[PDB]
Amino acid sequence: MKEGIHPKLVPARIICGCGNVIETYSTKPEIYVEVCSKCHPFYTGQQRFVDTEGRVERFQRRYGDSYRK
Amino acid sequence: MLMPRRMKYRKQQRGRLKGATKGGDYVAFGDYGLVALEPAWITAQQIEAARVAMVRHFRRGGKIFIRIFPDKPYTKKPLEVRMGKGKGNVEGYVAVVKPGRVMFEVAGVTEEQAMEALRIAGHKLPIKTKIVRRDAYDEAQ
Amino acid sequence: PLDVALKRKYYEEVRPELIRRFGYQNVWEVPRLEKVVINQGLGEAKEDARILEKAAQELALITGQKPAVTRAKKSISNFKLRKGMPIGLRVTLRRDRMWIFLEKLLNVALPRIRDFRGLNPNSFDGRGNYNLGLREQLIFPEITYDMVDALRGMDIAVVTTAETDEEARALLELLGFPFRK
Amino acid sequence: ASEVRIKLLLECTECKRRNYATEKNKRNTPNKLELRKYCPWCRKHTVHREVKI
Amino acid sequence: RLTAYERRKFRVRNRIKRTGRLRLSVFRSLKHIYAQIIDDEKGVTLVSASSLALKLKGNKTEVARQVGRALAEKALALGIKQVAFDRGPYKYHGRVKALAEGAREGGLEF
Amino acid sequence: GSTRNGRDSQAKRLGVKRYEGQVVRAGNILVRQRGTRFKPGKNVGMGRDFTLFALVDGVVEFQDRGRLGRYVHVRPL
RNA sequence: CUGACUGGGGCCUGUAGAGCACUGAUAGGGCUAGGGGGCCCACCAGCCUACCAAACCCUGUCAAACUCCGAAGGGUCCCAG
RNA sequence: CGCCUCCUAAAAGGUAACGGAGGCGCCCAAAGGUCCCCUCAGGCGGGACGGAAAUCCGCCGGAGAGCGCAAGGGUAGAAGGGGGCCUGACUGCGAGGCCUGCAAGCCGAGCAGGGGCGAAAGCCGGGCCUAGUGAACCGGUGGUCCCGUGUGGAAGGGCCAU
RNA sequence: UCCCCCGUGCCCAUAGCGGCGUGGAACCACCCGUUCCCAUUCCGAACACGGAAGUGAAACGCGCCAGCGCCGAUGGUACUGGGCGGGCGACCGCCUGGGAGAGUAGGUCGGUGCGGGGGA
Ligand SMILES: [Mg+2]
Ligand SMILES: [Mg+2]
Ligand SMILES: [Mg+2]
Ligand SMILES: [Mg+2]
Ligand SMILES: [Mg+2]
Ligand SMILES: [Mg+2]
Ligand SMILES: [Mg+2]
Ligand SMILES: [Mg+2]
Ligand SMILES: [Mg+2]
Ligand SMILES: [Mg+2]
Ligand SMILES: [Mg+2]
Ligand SMILES: [Mg+2]
Ligand SMILES: [Mg+2]
Ligand SMILES: [Mg+2]
Ligand SMILES: [Mg+2]
Ligand SMILES: [Mg+2]
Ligand SMILES: [Mg+2]
Ligand SMILES: [Mg+2]
Ligand SMILES: [Mg+2]
Ligand SMILES: [Mg+2]
Ligand SMILES: [Mg+2]
Ligand SMILES: [Mg+2]
Ligand SMILES: [Mg+2]
Ligand SMILES: [Mg+2]
Ligand SMILES: [Mg+2]
Ligand SMILES: [Mg+2]
Ligand SMILES: [Mg+2]
Ligand SMILES: [Mg+2]
Ligand SMILES: [Mg+2]
Ligand SMILES: [Mg+2]
Ligand SMILES: [Mg+2]
Ligand SMILES: [Mg+2]
Ligand SMILES: [Mg+2]
Ligand SMILES: [Mg+2]
Ligand SMILES: [Mg+2]
Ligand SMILES: [Mg+2]
Ligand SMILES: [Mg+2]
Ligand SMILES: [Mg+2]
Ligand SMILES: [Mg+2]
Ligand SMILES: [Mg+2]
Ligand SMILES: [Mg+2]
Ligand SMILES: [Mg+2]
Ligand SMILES: [Mg+2]
Ligand SMILES: [Mg+2]
Ligand SMILES: [Mg+2]
Ligand SMILES: [Mg+2]
Ligand SMILES: [Mg+2]
Ligand SMILES: [Mg+2]
Ligand SMILES: [Mg+2]
Ligand SMILES: [Mg+2]
Ligand SMILES: [Mg+2]
Ligand SMILES: [Mg+2]
Ligand SMILES: [Mg+2]
Ligand SMILES: [Mg+2]
Ligand SMILES: [Mg+2]
Ligand SMILES: [Mg+2]
Ligand SMILES: [Mg+2]
Ligand SMILES: [Mg+2]
Ligand SMILES: [Mg+2]
Ligand SMILES: [Mg+2]
Ligand SMILES: [Mg+2]
Ligand SMILES: [Mg+2]
Ligand SMILES: [Mg+2]
Ligand SMILES: [Mg+2]
Ligand SMILES: [Mg+2]
Ligand SMILES: [Mg+2]
Ligand SMILES: [Mg+2]
Ligand SMILES: [Mg+2]
Ligand SMILES: [Mg+2]
Ligand SMILES: [Mg+2]
Ligand SMILES: [Mg+2]
Ligand SMILES: [Mg+2]
Ligand SMILES: [Mg+2]
Ligand SMILES: [Mg+2]
Ligand SMILES: [Mg+2]
Ligand SMILES: [Mg+2]
Ligand SMILES: [Mg+2]
Ligand SMILES: [Mg+2]
Ligand SMILES: [Mg+2]
Ligand SMILES: [Mg+2]
Ligand SMILES: [Mg+2]
Ligand SMILES: [Mg+2]
Ligand SMILES: [Mg+2]
Ligand SMILES: [Mg+2]
Ligand SMILES: [Mg+2]
Ligand SMILES: [Mg+2]
Ligand SMILES: [Mg+2]
Ligand SMILES: [Mg+2]
Ligand SMILES: [Mg+2]
Ligand SMILES: [Mg+2]
Ligand SMILES: [Mg+2]
Ligand SMILES: [Mg+2]
Ligand SMILES: [Mg+2]
Ligand SMILES: [Mg+2]
Ligand SMILES: [Mg+2]
Ligand SMILES: [Mg+2]
Ligand SMILES: [Mg+2]
Ligand SMILES: [Mg+2]
Ligand SMILES: [Zn+2]
Ligand SMILES: [Zn+2]
Repeated sequence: MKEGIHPKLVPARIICGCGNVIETYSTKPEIYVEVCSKCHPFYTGQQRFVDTEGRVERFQRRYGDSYRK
Repeated sequence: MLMPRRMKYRKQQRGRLKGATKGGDYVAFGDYGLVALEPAWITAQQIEAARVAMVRHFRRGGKIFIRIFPDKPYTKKPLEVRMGKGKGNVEGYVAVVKPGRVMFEVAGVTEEQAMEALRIAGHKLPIKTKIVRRDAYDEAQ
Repeated sequence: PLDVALKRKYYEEVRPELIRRFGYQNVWEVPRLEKVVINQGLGEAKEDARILEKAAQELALITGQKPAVTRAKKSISNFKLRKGMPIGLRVTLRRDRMWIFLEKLLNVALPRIRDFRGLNPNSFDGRGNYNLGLREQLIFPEITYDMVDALRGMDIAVVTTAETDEEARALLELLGFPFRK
Repeated sequence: ASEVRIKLLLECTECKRRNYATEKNKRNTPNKLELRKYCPWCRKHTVHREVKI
Repeated sequence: RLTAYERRKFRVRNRIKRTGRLRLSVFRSLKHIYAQIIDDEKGVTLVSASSLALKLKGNKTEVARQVGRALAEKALALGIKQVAFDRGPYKYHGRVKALAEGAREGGLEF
Repeated sequence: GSTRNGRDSQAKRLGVKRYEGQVVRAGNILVRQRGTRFKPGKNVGMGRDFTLFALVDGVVEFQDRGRLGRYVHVRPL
């Protein structure tokens, strides 16, 4: 590389919210991030976050069976 | 009626009518043909009159293939002006046609019909004509 | 050369799995990363404030490498383009730096993408290369809210020695590129 | 040559003689020309300057 | 469809042949470096020298220089003095420069 | 009625001035041309307007090298 | 003795003719972006056209200012009558 | 109404008409010299804002792009594109030719002086080329120091440049 | 003097595109590195240096195949120098000498010079 135009890369630890620490390289030695691949829903199996719904609708109301036959 | 949609030049020098046709001498699409026996500039109007008469003979039916095209612009000086002051205005378009050329073909029609339409068409053209039918000689070209 | 986790992962985990999966007869036939070429189509700096030294800075923080300028091949009316105008950046990452970039793209950047539902399965070149676009540079661990004047995305070309898409999906997937379908 | 593309002489700065006539555009090149030229008088190259024709 | 290398080679070689001198052409492989002085009028090589042929050693640059020297010596032995340097697709630098400089010490005129 | 045409330029008397086998002296113009229809060959110069001319006394010879173009040489006497 | 003219030999040329590879023109068909129109719809997509029709392809052509070709001749130099 | 390019023009040159079509009367301090490097248009596929077309990646793609402006010829084995150093956009000449009624117009190796670029071979006396122009007379300005009406000056002129 | 390779030319596509096969001892390349010389409008991709673990995957070389590309008769004709006729014309014919283009048959997956390095 040409001298004097490039930000030096040094060993660098990125600290995610799941409490993961990544040993990589950056122009900054230590980084805090809110999320990473280790804890991200799309990555992590299929963590169905807040909606483990099973839809739930629409047949599935069931309040109830009390109308006569 | 037939004229170029566009051209590189508005007026063409006149040129000559020597020789037999360069190509276009064998039947190539239909069954019967009208071939030119003598050279001429065939005008767009003359062509259109041949065509119209042919469809008129068929009433409904047949296919007419027109094989000559009027791309030569024809120039004429305004009436009564003297010689000079530049070339005349384009007044129409012609197809240069030499002896041997198949100018028109017909298909999809009886023999007596193809003969007659081509004859009537012939009467619209300012040259002598020959009707022909497709041969093996045509097919081998 | 640097020991970087992803580089190692390639030699150790990915090389073999690939040879298994396609039965290569020669070590050089197995798919390699050639180059990652990052581009900023920009041109919001055409006349305006062609101080996109701010972006060149941002890009150089992300890659550890200073981009070079791209200028218009021809003049363009409707986009307002005088020929020779500075309208983009491009940084060609190779070797160690390419790996480091990807390492963090894969670990950190892509995760931070809004409503991320996986990389596009169909963005495959058809000769075994892959392309994907970002909308913002706040995706990278190095660029904080504090430092940015305005949201700008980028184009990422990842170039591979594989002859076919089918092989490239494999290399890129094994390496850890998350695909939606 | 035009009102803006003018003619001009170049002068040996050492011997003060005008040795070359040439032209320039004064909108694109408002500063007086300076060029190294051979001075036939001083018999060597000399910086020459635009001087009014 | 030519390559930068094929164009570059042509572009320099054409300019050299135009002067009509004997052409000192240099080939530089990853390991070796060869040189022939060619008469393009006759399409004939007159004198040769190679690291490969001289079974030479180690540092590529030093080797280059040696083949340069070797070239000159067989050359003046044949009456050749003047010649034009064909750097081919190679920048005039490094091994090639070294080859040139040696042929120069050896008394070859260019 | 008039014409917007009417003009043309002087003819330039271009073409080959000395054909193969012809004896020439140094400086003799051999070809007058626009661009390089013939290229300078052995003992032949090219002026700024592509004019081919003899560099030495000798005899003219033409050469057709296919995709390489056509060439005028002067072979010494 | 160099001349007109002629014999041999080299070099130069882009016409006649022809061709369509370029620039343009061109009938018909095929294939097929783009519109017109008709089903079906405004949840945005579909479907069908004996309609006009781009590029491309095939058959068949056209040109002073087109040429992938290309004569007969012509010009010029050398030897000779 | 002069000049350039094409056609007419009959395959050397030349060739008319109030014949068919277009252009010039500028420009560039780099758009010039040299060294080094680079190669196009267009098609398909891929890519945030981004579209027929901005920038990026891939494959095909000999030249259909570029070359300041008309046209033609030429041209990537560069005349095109980028950069470094530069002013040869020289001064004194000039073998030999092209063209040609004259006068003009054009090309030009080479020697000398002092330079530029290059390691060198070498290239450079403007510009890929063909238009962008105007004889003489009269006069202006800078230089030269050649003439100076008995003599020394001066007036005024010659000469070189413009 | 034959065979392979490395340079460098000549003929200027019968030499090209595409498909298939083949070669690493030698040579060539890719290759391993980027301290050093040198270098990227960013990038050791290129250019450049120092190397020698690997591989002929890419490139290159050498073979094979006629789908494309390219080359291409013979015959006949167009046209024509010269010499003659005919037609009121547009135009048309004869003699002598020359003779295409298209197309058909067919050919082609190069030939060869110089010098190096290796083998018989
Ligand atoms: Mg007439
Ligand atoms: Mg009439
Ligand atoms: Mg008329
Ligand atoms: Mg008239
Ligand atoms: Mg008229
Ligand atoms: Mg009429
Ligand atoms: Mg006809
Ligand atoms: Mg009649
Ligand atoms: Mg035919
Ligand atoms: Mg895909
Ligand atoms: Mg690939
Ligand atoms: Mg951030
Ligand atoms: Mg001057
Ligand atoms: Mg008028
Ligand atoms: Mg006229
Ligand atoms: Mg004239
Ligand atoms: Mg004239
Ligand atoms: Mg003319
Ligand atoms: Mg000629
Ligand atoms: Mg010159
Ligand atoms: Mg020039
Ligand atoms: Mg010959
Ligand atoms: Mg010769
Ligand atoms: Mg006699
Ligand atoms: Mg004589
Ligand atoms: Mg005579
Ligand atoms: Mg004779
Ligand atoms: Mg004709
Ligand atoms: Mg055509
Ligand atoms: Mg055809
Ligand atoms: Mg005609
Ligand atoms: Mg013509
Ligand atoms: Mg013609
Ligand atoms: Mg003759
Ligand atoms: Mg002759
Ligand atoms: Mg005699
Ligand atoms: Mg004038
Ligand atoms: Mg003429
Ligand atoms: Mg002519
Ligand atoms: Mg002529
Ligand atoms: Mg003639
Ligand atoms: Mg003449
Ligand atoms: Mg008039
Ligand atoms: Mg005018
Ligand atoms: Mg510059
Ligand atoms: Mg230039
Ligand atoms: Mg420069
Ligand atoms: Mg492109
Ligand atoms: Mg696209
Ligand atoms: Mg988009
Ligand atoms: Mg786009
Ligand atoms: Mg062009
Ligand atoms: Mg213009
Ligand atoms: Mg200096
Ligand atoms: Mg003279
Ligand atoms: Mg004269
Ligand atoms: Mg010098
Ligand atoms: Mg000198
Ligand atoms: Mg120097
Ligand atoms: Mg000179
Ligand atoms: Mg220029
Ligand atoms: Mg000019
Ligand atoms: Mg002049
Ligand atoms: Mg007077
Ligand atoms: Mg007067
Ligand atoms: Mg006076
Ligand atoms: Mg006195
Ligand atoms: Mg005195
Ligand atoms: Mg007195
Ligand atoms: Mg006194
Ligand atoms: Mg006195
Ligand atoms: Mg005094
Ligand atoms: Mg005085
Ligand atoms: Mg005075
Ligand atoms: Mg004077
Ligand atoms: Mg070889
Ligand atoms: Mg060879
Ligand atoms: Mg030879
Ligand atoms: Mg193998
Ligand atoms: Mg192979
Ligand atoms: Mg090996
Ligand atoms: Mg082995
Ligand atoms: Mg270092
Ligand atoms: Mg060291
Ligand atoms: Mg490397
Ligand atoms: Mg190693
Ligand atoms: Mg291989
Ligand atoms: Mg190579
Ligand atoms: Mg043929
Ligand atoms: Mg024959
Ligand atoms: Mg005959
Ligand atoms: Mg006759
Ligand atoms: Mg005959
Ligand atoms: Mg012919
Ligand atoms: Mg033939
Ligand atoms: Mg065979
Ligand atoms: Mg072949
Ligand atoms: Mg050999
Ligand atoms: Zn995490
Ligand atoms: Zn001076």
